[PDB]
Amino acid sequence: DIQMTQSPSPLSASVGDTVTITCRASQKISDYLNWYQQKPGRAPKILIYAASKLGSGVPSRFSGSGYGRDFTLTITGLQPEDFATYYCQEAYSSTPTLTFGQGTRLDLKRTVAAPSVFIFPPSDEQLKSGTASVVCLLNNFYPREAKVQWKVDNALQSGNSQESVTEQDSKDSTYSLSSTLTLSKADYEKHKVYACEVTHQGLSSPVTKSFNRGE
Amino acid sequence: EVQLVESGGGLVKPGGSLRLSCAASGFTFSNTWMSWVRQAPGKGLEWVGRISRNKDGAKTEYAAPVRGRFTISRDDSRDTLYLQMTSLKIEDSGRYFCTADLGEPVVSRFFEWGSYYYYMDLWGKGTTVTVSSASTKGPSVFPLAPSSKSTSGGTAALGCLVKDYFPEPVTVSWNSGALTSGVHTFPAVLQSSGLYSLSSVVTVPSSSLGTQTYICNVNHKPSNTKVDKRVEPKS
Amino acid sequence: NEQELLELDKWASLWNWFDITNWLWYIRR
Repeated sequence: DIQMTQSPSPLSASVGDTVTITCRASQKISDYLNWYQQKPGRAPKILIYAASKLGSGVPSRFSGSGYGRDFTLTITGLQPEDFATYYCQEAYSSTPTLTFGQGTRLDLKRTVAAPSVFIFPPSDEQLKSGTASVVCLLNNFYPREAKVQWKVDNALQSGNSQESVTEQDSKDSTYSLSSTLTLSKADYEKHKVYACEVTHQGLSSPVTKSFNRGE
Repeated sequence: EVQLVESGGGLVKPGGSLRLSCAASGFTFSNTWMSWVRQAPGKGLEWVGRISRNKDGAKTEYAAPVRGRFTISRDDSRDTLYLQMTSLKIEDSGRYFCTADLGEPVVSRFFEWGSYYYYMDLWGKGTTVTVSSASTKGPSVFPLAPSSKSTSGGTAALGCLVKDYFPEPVTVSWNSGALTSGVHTFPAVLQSSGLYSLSSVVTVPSSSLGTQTYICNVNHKPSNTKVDKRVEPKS
Repeated sequence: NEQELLELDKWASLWNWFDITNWLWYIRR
């Protein structure tokens, strides 16, 4: 089968800037490629088909090119309305697979801002219920890229935590992340130190915020 | 004008069946190829299957993950496209779009005459499907108490954890709506148990703790439950 | 649209992109 790769998820750009989106392909597909967009909460729309052909009603700022295996989508004059996600699609297989690209969101450019790290232990109310939730808060930062690792007694946890991110704020265009570590009361009450190691750009060194269960 | 309207989406248990339908207008449905495309929450687009005109025999071609379980049909008598989903899995949940497709014949190169360029030209608003064994359950709100490990200089952070509820829609405010600056309500997260969970946090100055009273108002209309939780500083 | 197309003529029919490809394929074969 044919896979489709795409540029990093949030690429940053300001109004009136030229941006490009690569769409590497696993197999040679000549020029059987399409490009779509969907605004934050609307139905997707067609932009470019056959790698270069422009769809009816599409502004002329959009331009696609490429053949075989490497493809590009260019938006010369960036306008605010077209701040959305763009997907490239394969259309080469004789037996149709029509695999879509992973997608590429357009991030509003802003001065780099480091996150404010916070951590909240589980409430005694929840502990009585038999479950424990530890949450770690990143607030007001940029860019979106940010990693959060949970450590319990110097032991990295994976698979038992979930993350939730907000969209850019209309006023300052920063993100905010919420990482929740779930754990049983019994398994939570046997370990002491709980750390939230955060790695992000704009941080000279990654910050580690933790707390002792005894304190 | 020219539009596509999907319908029939809703809640269905795993292993069950569900039927979507899309009505078309503004173009000649019978002379048009149709396809379904779904989008799971937070994920990208994924082609489901397509159908051809009756003049071509109504040949249907599907995507592997749904092949054998889903069936596409059309009824030119009422310009309607159907998607009959059976033996549903949790992974089939998402927003199902209907599409009128177009082909562009290959022309430039002779030895590819017959092939074409297929693409999705017209889309509908879509309809959400949700496959879950969960039953309607109200949330359990828990504090996110402010402390020394939740203060940055002269700014403290606190919130409420709305955990284990179903279905999705739940709203959160603060002090009956009085507080709205520096507040962040994160999107709901689906947990391994089939129940949802989100967190609502707010930043305030550390000099207002013990004086200002903070109460988060949680409203989960599906279960018809309202909660007012007062979060207090914890050491 | 289908109702208004065949409203009068029995022998009226519709063509689309797919037919074109079948012809260029029929020619190439």
